[PDB]
Amino acid sequence: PLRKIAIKILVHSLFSMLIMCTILTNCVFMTMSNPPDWTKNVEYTFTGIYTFESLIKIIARGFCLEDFTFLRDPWNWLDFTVITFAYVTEFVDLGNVSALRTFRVLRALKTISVIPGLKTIVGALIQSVKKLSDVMILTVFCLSVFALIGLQLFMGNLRNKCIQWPPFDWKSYIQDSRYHYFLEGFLDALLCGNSSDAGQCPEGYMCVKAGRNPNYGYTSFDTFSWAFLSLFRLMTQDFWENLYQLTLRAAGKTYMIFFVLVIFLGSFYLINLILAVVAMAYEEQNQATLEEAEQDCSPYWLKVKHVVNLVVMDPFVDLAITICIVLNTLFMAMEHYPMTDHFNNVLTVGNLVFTGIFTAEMFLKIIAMDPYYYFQEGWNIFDGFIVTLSLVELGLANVEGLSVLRSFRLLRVFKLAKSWPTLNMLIKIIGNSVGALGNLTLVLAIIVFIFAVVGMQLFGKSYKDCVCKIASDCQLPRWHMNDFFHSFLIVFRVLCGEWIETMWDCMEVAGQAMCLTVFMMVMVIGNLVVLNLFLALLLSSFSGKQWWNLRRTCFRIVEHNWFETFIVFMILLSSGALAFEDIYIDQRKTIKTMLEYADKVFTYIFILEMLLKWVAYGYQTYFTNAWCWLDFLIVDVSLVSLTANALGYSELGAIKSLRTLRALRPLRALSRFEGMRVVVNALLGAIPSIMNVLLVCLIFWLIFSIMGVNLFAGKFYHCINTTTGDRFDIEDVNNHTDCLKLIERNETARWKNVKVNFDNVGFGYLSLLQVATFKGWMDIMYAAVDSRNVELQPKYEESLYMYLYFVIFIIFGSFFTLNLFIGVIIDNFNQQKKKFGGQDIFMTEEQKKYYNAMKKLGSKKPQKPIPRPGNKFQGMVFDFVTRQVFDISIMILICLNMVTMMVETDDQSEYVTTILSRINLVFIVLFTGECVLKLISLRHYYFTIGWNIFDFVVVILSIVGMFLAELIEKYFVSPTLFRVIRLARIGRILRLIKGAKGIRTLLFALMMSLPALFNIGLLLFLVMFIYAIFGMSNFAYVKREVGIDDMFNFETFGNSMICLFQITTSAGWDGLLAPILNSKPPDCDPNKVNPGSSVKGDCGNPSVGIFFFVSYIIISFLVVVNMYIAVILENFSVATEE
Amino acid sequence: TDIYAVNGTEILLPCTFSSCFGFEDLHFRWTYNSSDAFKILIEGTVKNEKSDPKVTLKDDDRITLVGSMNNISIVLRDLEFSDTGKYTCHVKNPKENNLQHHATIFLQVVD
Ligand SMILES: COCC(CCO[C@H]1CC[C@@]2(C)C(=CC[C@H]3[C@@H]4C[C@@H]5O[C@]6(CC[C@@H](C)CO6)[C@@H](C)[C@@H]5[C@@]4(C)CC[C@@H]32)C1)COC
Ligand SMILES: *[C@@H]1O[C@H](CO)[C@@H](O)[C@H](O)[C@H]1NC(C)=O
Ligand SMILES: *[C@@H]1O[C@H](CO)[C@@H](O)[C@H](O)[C@H]1NC(C)=O
Ligand SMILES: *[C@@H]1O[C@H](CO)[C@@H](O)[C@H](O)[C@H]1NC(C)=O
Ligand SMILES: *[C@@H]1O[C@H](CO)[C@@H](O)[C@H](O)[C@H]1NC(C)=O
Repeated sequence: PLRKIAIKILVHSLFSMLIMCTILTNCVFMTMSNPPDWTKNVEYTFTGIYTFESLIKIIARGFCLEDFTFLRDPWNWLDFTVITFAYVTEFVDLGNVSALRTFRVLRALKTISVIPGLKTIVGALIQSVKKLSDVMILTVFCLSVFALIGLQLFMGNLRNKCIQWPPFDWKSYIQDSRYHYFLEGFLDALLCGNSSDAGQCPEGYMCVKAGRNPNYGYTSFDTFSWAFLSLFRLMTQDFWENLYQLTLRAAGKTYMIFFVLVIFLGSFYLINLILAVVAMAYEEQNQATLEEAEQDCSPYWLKVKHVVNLVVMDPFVDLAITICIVLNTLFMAMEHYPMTDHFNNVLTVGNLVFTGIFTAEMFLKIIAMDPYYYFQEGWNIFDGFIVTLSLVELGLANVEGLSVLRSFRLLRVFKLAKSWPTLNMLIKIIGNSVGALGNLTLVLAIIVFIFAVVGMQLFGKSYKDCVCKIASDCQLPRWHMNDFFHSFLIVFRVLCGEWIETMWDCMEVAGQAMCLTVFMMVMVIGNLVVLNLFLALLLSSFSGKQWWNLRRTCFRIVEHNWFETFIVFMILLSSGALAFEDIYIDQRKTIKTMLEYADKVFTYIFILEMLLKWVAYGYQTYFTNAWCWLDFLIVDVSLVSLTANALGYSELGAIKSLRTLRALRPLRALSRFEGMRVVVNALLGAIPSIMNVLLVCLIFWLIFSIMGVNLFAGKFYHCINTTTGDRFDIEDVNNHTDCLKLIERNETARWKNVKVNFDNVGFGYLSLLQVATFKGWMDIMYAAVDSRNVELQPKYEESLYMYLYFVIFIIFGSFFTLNLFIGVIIDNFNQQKKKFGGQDIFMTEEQKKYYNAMKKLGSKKPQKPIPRPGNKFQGMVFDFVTRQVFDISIMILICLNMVTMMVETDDQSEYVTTILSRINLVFIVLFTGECVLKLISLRHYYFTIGWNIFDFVVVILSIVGMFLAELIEKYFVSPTLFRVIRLARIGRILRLIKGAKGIRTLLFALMMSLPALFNIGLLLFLVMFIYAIFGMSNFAYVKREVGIDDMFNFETFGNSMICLFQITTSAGWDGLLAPILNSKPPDCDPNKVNPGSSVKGDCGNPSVGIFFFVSYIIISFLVVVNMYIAVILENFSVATEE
Repeated sequence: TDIYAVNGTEILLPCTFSSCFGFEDLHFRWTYNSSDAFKILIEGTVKNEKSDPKVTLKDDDRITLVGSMNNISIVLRDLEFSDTGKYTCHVKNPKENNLQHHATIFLQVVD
């Protein structure tokens, strides 16, 4: 009766399903922004349902007064909390203004409770997060050390502005930001610098450090905490190029060494270690799970189907189907924008013909297997779906913007999965996504929903109540959290890695602490779940007396030791002689002619060496070597230009472009150094599988490219008034004819294109690369979301939901394709490492033996290196100082010194500076006492282990650094040199690695990965050199648009190498390609007298620019993936071997 | 919301605004609406967030500004039954192209 009824309903699936549907419906309700009146009483019913649930539960676990009710389950705590808050808020007042509304989304976390199969997933996520302790300690230590470095170096440098002059006075004429230079609508106060190789300034604009900071005041290298924020954003390479530029524009180009260091240390090694530890945990997790699991109608219908059945099984008819699919692919891939009906006719006719033959083959083949006796293979169902939908969309011709059904015929390309096995692998993974890994991606979707509503409740009203703080026309920005869709788009962006540009706008409108906590929690939890899902899909899918006498002599010559060394010396010098071809080369006349003579001397000596190789080797032994062919090709290209400049064909359409073929000259060093030859062999040994998979990725991107051509490619055009680069509203101009009505009225409206669009399938392949690399997708999406209609003016967010197209692509074509690529890479590298039988590729033949001796240097420990100080007061001193208490006290002391080093701050008083200098002097004296005393307790060696040696070194350096602090005020003075020399005290902080046994192991794995990364770094440097000379020959005169300015361009070798290093991480290449894609007026001026040269024209060729940048993106991507693997395969072999 | 006051007494009708980052040249207006009448009761300007309101129109001598928060509340004294009706405070920020209408107060004067 009383308790009987209660306990029965509780454990029935019907009640659980009821609660689950209520939970989901309430999830869908909380999605709204301003729920109307009735929604209220809906929430009342929801509270009543949850009350009845908890009532059943308490009557079940606490019936007839037994001492308490249901409390051991952590989720029951959550349920109790939410119902408590619900019926505590019901009480009339809990603040009025209301801040507790965010707490209600906790009822949407109750999902994880009932969804059968999610508690294990969350508990297994936590178990994978447990392993990251030491790596977190390491990454915060390194972030702090480098933050101190950037603090001391760039102390207040980020405030450097460019003040003008006026028409007793100070500290009020350096503010107001009206006397500062604003570079044409940038709202940020262009930076400057006193030093040379720093940011220059216009006429009458001196450099004085005075103002807020870059961005909004959140970017600076003073007040430690901000340096930690900035170096954390540098760790994730999140718009890091902007720091790199703003810093080199204020502190000087020579500080790019610090950025190379930061990047290569933090942005690479920390991420590699995080990923290796997460993967290590995941791998053993599944290994343990496996191990634990280890212990007259019908008669005549048959008569007519008789003959048709005995037609289609034997011939190549379902191969004709294959070729028909492949040809329909090409027919639908020939679509573009313009087109002349003499082409659209062929298009529609071929489309109808293909639809026809396919549905005919369907209706014929269907009666050979009996309907119902035909819908059993799986592929037949899909074929039927396609054919049906094709026939349906055919005779409709009404869908306004819903013409997507023209792309539903594109799915039939998946029918190739019958023969094509790698596309079958891709389908396998994209289906496992919702299969064995359906609950984990459900957890991920829940988390994205929770975050998208949490941010929308916390910060939602603020984005509208203080718009004018982040705005120009007091309207919502492109990304915000006012409603659920944009709030979900921001969480997705943050999951993509772009978490800072919106974090500034969050903090500016809703308080620093609240946005910091939410955004850090988001970019930690969500990225951890995404990485766990990635690894889950990955690790489960693949689970003559003189004639002969002279040959001897020249053979002795070519194999002599001096000859190859002299030839590689000549190669290095002839390669260096290319770097001096700046714009100023026509302004020297003393090095120009010497370089001209050297260009011929090198050509002749490289001809003589090729002739000697011919003679001493013979054509058969010569032409069967790849490297000799590579070398002979370059000497051939040089000979062509030499005969051209010697016979009389001086300047032509070809010989002028053959001088740029000299840029390939550095390739002659690849066959000389083992470091680059080994890497080239390792890439050429694994390129075929990469090709095989690239085919699948290219077809899968062709699908999305045709989709984008169908949805876009004609709506990216817009008229802007050229005076300000603005957008012509729909109230003013509606479409093409109105803008051509304006231009005819002698107005200034530009009917302009985006220049990175979907107009063809080629431009589609390029837009998709920017969207999949997350560099440049902003303008693409702002033009695609405003895509009103072809030939119609685009309006601000009218076709708003097209964001889902790019979201779907970023999922499929970027997550899953990369998963497949990593899988096949693991497979082929496994096969490789198995065939070699040996180990450690990417290493030369002498680096391997130096690697072997360090592997022994890593596994050992000292034993009693301390006889005694015999018999003196030194005996009791040794008794006192050797103990563990003194060793741990010194570490606490070093930690305290690190704390008093964190208190430094730009623009502090003299009082604070004085007391800080004094306490640092006391610390120096205390550590000096430490060491000198330690020299009396161990006064026979003191110098066995390297740690006390490093202490000796840092103590000496600190004593020096303090001893000349008075030399700066009496002899040779330089402040920028003082900032650099004072950095020697940070070496004291580096003694913290002595005791934390475990962070030392990771740095030892670093030491292990150094020699294998050195070779790849040399090869990347060589590729960077070649591309730098190519850009300095081609791109060195382009217009100075968004991406190329007076500081970062291709004019000299310096600027070119610092732009190439920026692109090396694929960062900001969309802005560098943006000026090159210009071709003709009214964009450029192809006839420009531009000084210091005979060359004329102010922008480059789009074809060569696209080839350059895409070629470099792909090559650098391959090179950095092999660096990633060279770090990870060593990370694995040190944690499995311990 | 609603508000009940006794004939012959006084009543404070509240209006507070807040600004996330201050303002310049704010304009305000209180209105009265009944079934057959509309009145502009008081209008004024506030130069910035550090200034007191300046009244530029007052059409009833029984109305006074309360004085300062970001406050343009008014007190209406010597209430009569004909004062029953709807009172609304409107705040305009020309520079932000912003206009806020605060919730209408229905004042019921009673015997
Ligand atoms: C099956 O047995 C093989 C076993 C090791 C197999 O475990 C693998 C688990 C995944 C893991 C950690 C492995 C190697 C490359 C790793 C990738 C390098 C890529 O680098 C990135 C970063 C840079 C971007 C350009 C894209 O690629 C990451 C996304 C990619 C990456 C971090 C994803 C995770 C990969 C090892 C060997 O045992 C001795
Ligand atoms: C730059 O130089 C000017 C004068 O040459 C000086 O007044 C100013 O303080 C300097 N600023 C910095 C940051 O060096
Ligand atoms: C373009 O903008 C300028 C100033 O921003 C404006 O004066 C001009 O009228 C605009 N173009 C047209 C066609 O109105
Ligand atoms: C463009 O819009 C105007 C608006 O009235 C209309 O008259 C005109 O026909 C439209 N032209 C096209 C090609 O859409
Ligand atoms: C507009 O420009 C054309 C050519 O630049 C010129 O001939 C014409 O006089 C100008 N004015 C008008 C009203 O067409």
